[PDB]
Amino acid sequence: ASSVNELENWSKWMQPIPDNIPLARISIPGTHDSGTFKLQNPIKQVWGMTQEYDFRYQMDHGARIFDIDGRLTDDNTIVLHHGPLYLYVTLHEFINEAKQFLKDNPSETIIMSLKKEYEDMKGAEGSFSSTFEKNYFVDPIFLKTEGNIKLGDARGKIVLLKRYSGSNESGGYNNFYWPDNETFTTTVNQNVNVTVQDKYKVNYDEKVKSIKDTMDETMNNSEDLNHLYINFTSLSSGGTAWNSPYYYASYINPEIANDIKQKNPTRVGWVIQDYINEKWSPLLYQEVIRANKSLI
Amino acid sequence: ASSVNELENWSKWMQPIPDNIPLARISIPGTHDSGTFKLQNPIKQVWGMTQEYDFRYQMDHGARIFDIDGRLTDDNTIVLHHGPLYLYVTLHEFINEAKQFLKDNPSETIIMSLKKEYEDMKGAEGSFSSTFEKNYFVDPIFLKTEGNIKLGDARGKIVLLKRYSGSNESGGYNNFYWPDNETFTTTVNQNVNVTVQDKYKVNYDEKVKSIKDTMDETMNNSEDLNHLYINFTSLSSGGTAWNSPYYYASYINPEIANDIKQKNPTRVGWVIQDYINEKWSPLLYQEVIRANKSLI
Ligand SMILES: [Ca+2]
Ligand SMILES: [Ca+2]
Ligand SMILES: [Ca+2]
Ligand SMILES: [Ca+2]
Repeated sequence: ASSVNELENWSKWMQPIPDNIPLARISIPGTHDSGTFKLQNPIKQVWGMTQEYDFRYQMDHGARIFDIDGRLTDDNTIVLHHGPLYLYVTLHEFINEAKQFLKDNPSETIIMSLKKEYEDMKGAEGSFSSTFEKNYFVDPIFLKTEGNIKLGDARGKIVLLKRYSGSNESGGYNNFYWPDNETFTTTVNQNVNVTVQDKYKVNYDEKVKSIKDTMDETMNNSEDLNHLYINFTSLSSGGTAWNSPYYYASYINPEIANDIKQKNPTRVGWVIQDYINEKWSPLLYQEVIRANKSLI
Repeated sequence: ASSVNELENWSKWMQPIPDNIPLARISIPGTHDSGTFKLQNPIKQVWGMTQEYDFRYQMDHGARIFDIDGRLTDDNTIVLHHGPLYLYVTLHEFINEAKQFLKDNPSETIIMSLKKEYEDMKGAEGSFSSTFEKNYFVDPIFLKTEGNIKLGDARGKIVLLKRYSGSNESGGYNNFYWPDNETFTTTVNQNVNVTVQDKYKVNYDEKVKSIKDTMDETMNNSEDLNHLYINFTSLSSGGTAWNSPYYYASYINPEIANDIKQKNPTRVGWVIQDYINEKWSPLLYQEVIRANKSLI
């Protein structure tokens, strides 16, 4: 079954996309700081909450990229954090949720970005990477091949986007440089390069221009099949005020979504957003999925 | 039996290397001040601890060279010291650990340096050298032959690297001069030369560059079967923490490990490191063993 109306099933939108196309080329909705949805204290919320619904909701709304920040415990486990804040979620919980979704929707893949967010607990004998790789990554749900990863190889599996140093097991997208608060271009592996727009902590107007600038580059470069474009629409908190990630997203999400809706581009990139919800109308993740109609 | 995968064991990694290869040609992880793992006092650890796990752990993580420093006691026994610090370990204990490992893994060899670390306890009978050679070295676990020692003669035995004066018994590698805090080249016996890099007490940048320079040379001189390369990654203590052996090691170990990973050399030498452990993230000892692929 390969038809344009199939992009409309948000829990199965990758089904009609040809198996031979690189993940890089697909336009894919992502969630920024995916595991922050359990946070309750409004002071903790205004500073570090980026999502209000759990992993399965994010996935059934079309998100296929997950921004997972981890801290290594004294127990050979990894739990999720946002800066110093313990989220109330462990890495194993994320992986179980992803496995359950992939079992229900085996046409899909889940891309998991994994970053060391906070310093290791004092009793930990292993490194963040040996501990992840020995205790979690060994599961056959994780794709262990590399190059310019294709959709066909990814279906039914989790594809790692490594953001931690010292990996010793092949698989997914290699760790690459990653300067703070910039738009940058580098190499991922022999077959892949990457441009990332990740200017968190600029003012609203610079943010919106940066999102659009990088989106223009990816539209104008729609046939560059081994070039990843990762575009974060999320902006960090001004704290106590009218400048929370929530407040920014309530304007940024529908603005970028309308731009896409109106331009009807053939490629928009991996667009990683705060607050996936059905609240603000032109829906960003929907418009992003719809930019794949030229691949069917 | 006979493939490069057998380098992954690492209780048995010497097994696939041909017997007629001189030990000098093999790339071999060693541990610096091997006996210091029992130290508990924080002041003492800061100044004098270089390892945190026992001898068998070291061997089971691939170390085959051991830096033993001893002191002759009241009872004509040799106990291990780090300068004035009594460690809580004797020569007999190291030798018995080595025997058990070699019984369990008879394809391997253990190379042991012995040095006089502190003056004899005044109550003691002869000299350090005469007590060692008469009470310990006479055991047939110690190889008594010399020249450019081959792996085939070394298997199932201890190969001594003599760092004491006054030797009266043949076997292993002769004492040779050894200028302080320098990298230098000399002769060991009629059949072997040595380059040693042992700049303890130099700034971090000069240390990292000295390590690489010596390693660059050894990887360029891969067919030089006549020539031993001993490269110490260890740096001495500043009063610490923040300039501990542990502190320096946390950065040096993974940095050199990654340098080797990236360069894929066919020879890197006898690499003697602080803190053999699983704490930091690409593993120095593993990357040195892996550099033996060309020999198989
Ligand atoms: Ca984060
Ligand atoms: Ca390209
Ligand atoms: Ca010593
Ligand atoms: Ca030579």
